[PDB]
Amino acid sequence: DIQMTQSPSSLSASVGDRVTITCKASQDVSIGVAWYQRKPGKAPKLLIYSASYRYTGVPSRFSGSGSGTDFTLTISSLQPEDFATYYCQQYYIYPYTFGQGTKVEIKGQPKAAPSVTLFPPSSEELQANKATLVCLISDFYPGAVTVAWKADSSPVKAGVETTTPSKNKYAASSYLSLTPEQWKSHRSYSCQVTHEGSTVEKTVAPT
Amino acid sequence: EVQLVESGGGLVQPGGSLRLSCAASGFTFTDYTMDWVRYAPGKGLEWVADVNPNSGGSIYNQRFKGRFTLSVDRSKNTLYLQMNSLRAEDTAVYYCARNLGPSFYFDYWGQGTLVTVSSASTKGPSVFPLAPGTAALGCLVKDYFPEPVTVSWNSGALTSGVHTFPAVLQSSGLYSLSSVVTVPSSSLGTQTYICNVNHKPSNTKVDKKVEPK
Repeated sequence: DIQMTQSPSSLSASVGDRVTITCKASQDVSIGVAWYQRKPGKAPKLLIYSASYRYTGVPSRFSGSGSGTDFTLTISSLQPEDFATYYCQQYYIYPYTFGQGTKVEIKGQPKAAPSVTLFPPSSEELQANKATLVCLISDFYPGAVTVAWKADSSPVKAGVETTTPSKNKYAASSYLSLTPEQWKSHRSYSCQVTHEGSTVEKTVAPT
Repeated sequence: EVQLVESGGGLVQPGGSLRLSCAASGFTFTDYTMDWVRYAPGKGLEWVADVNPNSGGSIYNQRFKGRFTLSVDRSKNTLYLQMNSLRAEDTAVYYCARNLGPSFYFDYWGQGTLVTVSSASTKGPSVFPLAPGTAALGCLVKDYFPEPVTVSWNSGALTSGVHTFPAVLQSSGLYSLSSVVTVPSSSLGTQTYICNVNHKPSNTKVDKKVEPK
């Protein structure tokens, strides 16, 4: 029943920064609060317990504070291996609820154009009476991008897509399925990728 | 020293049942309460249940009471989660975890296991070559279910310059992914490039040689 609200939901930051994450409990949970670091595809990792005690082996740049309903995790100087999602958790009372997480993302290059790579259908897929256009996207920043597809210069479809960090840059991709007659009969097809004030469009043609 | 090794994930249809195992080592198994905690993209973390192996008692989160059951096998130092009446919304990565003592925050965790609940059928992937200073070539791994697939190049010998993109769910309920390797243009005549696609959920591996256009 006890709600745990973190804020911000996400933030961008650079090596050396001071990061401060906030967790608010919907009621008094005393000193009974833990913080965890979670990397993608990895187990959460315990950092802080009792609101302010560093767990064994946890670097000193991590520290927590708070009591009652207002809690804080603070990273004194953000290190490279610290981009991750940080969760607060109350263990004061059942059911030991977690905060929704706060993504701490590499700032990167916020005004860079998206890098876009576009592959046409292979002769193999065309022979299987099918065909797929493959648009690959690599960005130096965390934000969502918009992808629009074009047949010649007419729009086909268009969606917003979130990117995810990679094993560094953020990645996404989009797919457009076509009949073989669709691919052969148009002069070209295009994937167009937009982030804020930058757009990159790549074009392919049956050749 | 302290290890929790899980097994048992997989695909199951709505209403089905599945049992997960947590094999423990490096501590007196019965001296600690243990837990399950699940994670789902965009749903964060949810504590599921705990068992005190000393009292034999377990406690469940409201959403799972009456349908999930904990149990333990001391002789094997192993914790189980039995899930019944699963719904699509139970799709998640399940972790076993341990309390330090009486307080319910978690010091050690399992590696995690994916449980997918869906009425959609397992389908192995269609693998298509993406024909290519340097050249980018790839494979398209198309129309598969459920996750995950893994892609390697040249049997895992080639790791530099490889980029596997996250799987994308189409509105057909099937996934597609691509993996691209960037190699010297001068390599293209003399060096063979083979993508190795492993889809454990359908017990299928597919290897595709990528040729110039």
